[PDB]
Amino acid sequence: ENIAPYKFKATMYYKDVTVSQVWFGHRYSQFMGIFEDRAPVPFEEVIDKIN
Amino acid sequence: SHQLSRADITTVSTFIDLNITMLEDHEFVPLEVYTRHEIKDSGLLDYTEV
Repeated sequence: ENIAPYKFKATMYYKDVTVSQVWFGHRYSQFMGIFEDRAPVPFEEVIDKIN
Repeated sequence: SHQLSRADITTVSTFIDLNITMLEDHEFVPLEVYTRHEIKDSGLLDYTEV
């Protein structure tokens, strides 16, 4: 029995979008939030631009 | 009359032939249906690797 998974190479195209909110105090700077998101790369951008 | 070599006379066998052969030295190879590796790879994800 083939317990081994079917393995194949794939390519993940995505854009790490990090929006950081920063508060600037008098003598210091502090992160008040870091929204990290992963956006898909459109087909028109994978074919025309990346490839 | 004359002398005769033994092989010149047919010999009848008074012995019962009991043929016993030893069991061949047999070597057992390491055989595993799935190795500890194959089994670890069988997992669709490994948390460690991920």
